[PDB]
Amino acid sequence: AFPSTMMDEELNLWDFLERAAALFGRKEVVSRLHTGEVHRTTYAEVYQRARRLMGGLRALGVGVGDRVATLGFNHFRHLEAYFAVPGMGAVLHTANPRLSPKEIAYILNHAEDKVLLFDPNLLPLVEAIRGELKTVQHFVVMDEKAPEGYLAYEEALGEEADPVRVPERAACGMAYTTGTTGLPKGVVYSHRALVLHSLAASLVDGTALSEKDVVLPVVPMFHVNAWCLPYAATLVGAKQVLPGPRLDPASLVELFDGEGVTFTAGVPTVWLALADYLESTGHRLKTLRRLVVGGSAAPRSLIARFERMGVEVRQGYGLTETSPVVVQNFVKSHLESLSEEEKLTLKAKTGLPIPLVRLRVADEEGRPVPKDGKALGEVQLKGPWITGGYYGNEEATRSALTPDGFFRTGDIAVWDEEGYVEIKDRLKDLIKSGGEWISSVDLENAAVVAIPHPKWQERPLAVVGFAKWQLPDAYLKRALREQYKNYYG
Amino acid sequence: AFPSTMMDEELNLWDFLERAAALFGRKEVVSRLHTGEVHRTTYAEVYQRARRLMGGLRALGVGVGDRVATLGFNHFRHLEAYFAVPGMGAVLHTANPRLSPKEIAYILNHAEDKVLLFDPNLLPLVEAIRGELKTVQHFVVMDEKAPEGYLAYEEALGEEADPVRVPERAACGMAYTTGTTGLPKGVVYSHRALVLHSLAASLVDGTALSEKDVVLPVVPMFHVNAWCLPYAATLVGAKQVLPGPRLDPASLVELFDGEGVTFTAGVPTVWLALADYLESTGHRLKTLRRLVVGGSAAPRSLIARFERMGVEVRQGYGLTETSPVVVQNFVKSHLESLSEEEKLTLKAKTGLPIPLVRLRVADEEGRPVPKDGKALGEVQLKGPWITGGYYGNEEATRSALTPDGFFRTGDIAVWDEEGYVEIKDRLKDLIKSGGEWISSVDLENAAAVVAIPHPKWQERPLAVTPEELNEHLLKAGFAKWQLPDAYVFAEEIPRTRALREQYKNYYGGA
Ligand SMILES: [C][C][C][C][C][C][C][C][C][C][C][C][C]C(=O)O=P([O])([O])O[C][C]1O[C](N2[C]=NC3=C2N=[C]N=C3[N])[C]([O])[C]1[O]
Ligand SMILES: [C][C][C][C][C][C][C][C][C][C][C][C][C]C(=O)O=P([O])([O])O[C][C]1O[C](N2[C]=NC3=C2N=[C]N=C3[N])[C]([O])[C]1[O]
Ligand SMILES: [Mg+2]
Ligand SMILES: [Mg+2]
Repeated sequence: AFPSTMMDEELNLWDFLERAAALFGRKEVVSRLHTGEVHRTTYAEVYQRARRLMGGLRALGVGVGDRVATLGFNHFRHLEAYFAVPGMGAVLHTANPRLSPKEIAYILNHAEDKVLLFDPNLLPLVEAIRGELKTVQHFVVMDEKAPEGYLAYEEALGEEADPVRVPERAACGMAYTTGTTGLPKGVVYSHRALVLHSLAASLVDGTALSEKDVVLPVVPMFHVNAWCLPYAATLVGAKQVLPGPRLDPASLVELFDGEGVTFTAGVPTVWLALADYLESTGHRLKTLRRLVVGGSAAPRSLIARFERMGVEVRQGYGLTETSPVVVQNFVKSHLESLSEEEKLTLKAKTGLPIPLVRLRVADEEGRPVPKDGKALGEVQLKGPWITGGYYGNEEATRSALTPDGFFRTGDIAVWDEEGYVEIKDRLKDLIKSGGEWISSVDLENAAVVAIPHPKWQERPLAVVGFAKWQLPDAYLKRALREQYKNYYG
Repeated sequence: AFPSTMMDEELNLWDFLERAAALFGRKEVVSRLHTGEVHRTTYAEVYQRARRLMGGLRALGVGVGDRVATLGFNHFRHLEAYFAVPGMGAVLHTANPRLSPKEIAYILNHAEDKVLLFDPNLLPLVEAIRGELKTVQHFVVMDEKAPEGYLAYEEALGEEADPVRVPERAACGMAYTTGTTGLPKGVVYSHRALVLHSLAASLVDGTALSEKDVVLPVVPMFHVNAWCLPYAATLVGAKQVLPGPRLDPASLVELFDGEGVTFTAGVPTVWLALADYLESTGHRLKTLRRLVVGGSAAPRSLIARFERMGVEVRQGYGLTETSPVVVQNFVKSHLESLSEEEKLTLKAKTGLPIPLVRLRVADEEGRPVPKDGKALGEVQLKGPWITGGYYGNEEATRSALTPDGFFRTGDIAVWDEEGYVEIKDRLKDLIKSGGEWISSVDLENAAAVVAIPHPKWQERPLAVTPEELNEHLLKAGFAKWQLPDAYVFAEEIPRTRALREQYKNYYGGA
């Protein structure tokens, strides 16, 4: 009816790195490899090599819309791939190496990945599933050297190439979730989604990411793209410290103090081990001011634990299906007058819905439940970075949405007049141990329930093809939980 | 083929207020009206009343794409209009009341505004131009009451209507700039542009806007939508303090302390008057932490004066054509170890290009100039909230764009290796006085008019009896504020910048 005079310019993830090279080219990207060695590079160097990776991947037959998979932890080569793949108009498929060999082979075949990039210490896993893969044409070891039948990352790098421009709604990356019944379900993100997501979650009431920040993603780069942290840190031009597979407290403290980390994010399990170590050694982190916890409900003790040491803890919530951030916790200005007990209770809640997200806690008919912090209902979402369905799964798609088009998280929650959400339960019958999923129904079909654990957050308990961490520790199910609520302490 | 699984949800300005009402509904919106009185409301009330304004405007015939104009200062009703008009799929035309009656009549006729909302103290101006208007059907006074032939705002409110979602690329608002040659040129903003603009400019390295902030936009809601501040403040759920037409230092100080203002934004002229007041009285602001200055190059002394009082000063740059923010100043982490003098100089610079902005300082061929902070070139921009032309003007459109699609600002600047831009000069021949444009060429025709530095205003016209020349200009339709301060005579004007260098310190300007 009335067109605007605004330029039709597309949002693109490559713009984050292109800006980082131009304005903050000298800012560092520090990586700790699997061997323990520390690698140092910069945004300018990462930008140069990411351009070389684009030309290199093109030589291997990667075109627009093609899937390029990764199996690796947090380091600079993974960060180069985080930009090169979406930069050339291809799809970054970050796969989880902690899954079963059968799960990984299924998702690589389902996504029809053309090229696989993986860490040197994950070679045995790749050697094991290689015979099962039907689409991967080139196997690339993220290192200087590669064994026979394998291509080395540094050898794979080609001539510098310009980024390919695509409509912002086009695919940039994809990830499969194991937090469902049956087969893993695929979610395909767009440039538009991840750019908007990076902006809205970086605001002051969110992560408050700044150029002055030194960012350490403890969250794996195969968990919803490390919660988009590497993208958002590049956007602001913050220094990045990538810890690799070593997430033990001594290894982290070393990077925390040595590189002057100011902001970090990870799952509760890792933070509990860190807090335990800091308390036992009487050590205080000299620069860390802000800590984000997600993936699972952060215990009240974990927050108070870190506040005691001068570390601000902010909870965040989301799904593979939501990019992932939809909810972030912060204390409102008028609620600062609350007592320390009441404030801790508020901090222990899930948090407030973030900008550009439409959140509701609703019933079976889709009607919002009372905002009294007591009535239970399902968290339902709507927005530009929330999935509208699944890739190559009609049955999973048609049950993912409500009649009025809201995504169903499968999470039972309450909400109050202040707008705070608080995850209470789960509709989907699953177990989340140390940030990773275990299917109850898949265990039963071989009764199993999720039992609270101090360390992991849930542990399976079987009442009488799977890994050792999936094995139940000890030996109409809505009652079995309330009976053994304190079986694992 | 291989699409994303992401929802096709549009970006809409209405979501800012909807979120504000649902999470921060009790947060206050405080307005000082033209009478001096202080009005208090909340985001929940504003949201409820904005819904009623949508229903009311629809009853007045406002459809999707229709233009609704405003002639008013900063208050709750303008904030309600800021959301209701775009929320119903209409276009909010924020008009500048400081422009000449002929200019206001021209821009209202050009935009084909159907409804006009105006402040009560601006009745004489509206009465003076009413006969010249051709499209305005309803005249709404932003007050409880209205004279015969005029509709009261409170009367205009109808039934609570649900917002209408339009494509994000579609128009949400428009504004005309008098910073060109000839008649004003129109720029049409989209929902997409302003939502992205509000997000990017609100980051820590920008305005760092938060729920806990108390925001006072001194920048008028008719200056590129108060620099998009009222939208961004609603987005974060910050308390809003809207000062109205009274921008004198004493009135502002009362709001700064009385409402606990933490963040504010405005033009240099306003901040110089405030600094003068605080230094003269010995009064110190008890809550102000962050001050933003834009529209003109902030003087080094102005920044130093506020930093001395504990107020952080950050420069920002933009145009009506750019929404407006494209550049924001902040000190880089590794530059914090610089001395007070070096840091102050860095703060005096324009700043760094903000996220989702493609900035370059280029020559006449379109090639980037060396990054030595010396080589001069034109600032050229590309991005989602940068205009790709002007409304209903093909000629102005093609002359404002480079072959490769960059927008030409008409600003001469230098840039360095750290990425800092510094506006040094202007290609366009104009004078910016107190944030408002004066056309030198228009003053020339009616012999030579140049911009000369001024302590208070920013630049002031100078023509190369002084009383004769004034009355001739007044008769040609020029206001008292547009008249050149002084007249200097010569013999020959070098035909085809020298005069500006010859009379640099004629008004003792800095
Ligand atoms: C840009 C940067 C930003 C960042 C910050 C924030 C962070 C936070 C986020 C996190 C998210 C997580 C992810 C995940 O986990 O996903 P998945 O795997 O798919 O899963 C989902 C699930 O889980 C759970 N959760 C989560 N989170 C949480 C939980 N719970 C409780 N709480 C919390 N927080 C649920 O269940 C879901 O569903
Ligand atoms: C939302 C958030 C908010 C933030 C804020 C920031 C600040 C920034 C803003 C400012 C901008 C202004 C705009 C304007 O002014 O427009 P116009 O009127 O159109 O004009 C344009 C012109 O002007 C000038 N400038 C501006 N700014 C500046 C300047 N100069 C120098 N410096 C500075 N800063 C130029 O010339 C342009 O062209
Ligand atoms: Mg999931
Ligand atoms: Mg202009």
